Amino acid sequence: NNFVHDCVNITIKQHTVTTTTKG
Repeated sequence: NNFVHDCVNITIKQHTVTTTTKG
């Protein structure tokens, strides 16, 4: 949960940098 939570955001990282740039 704690570790994953890191992977999660770590994965969503691009997300935030996705919805904007290069859908």
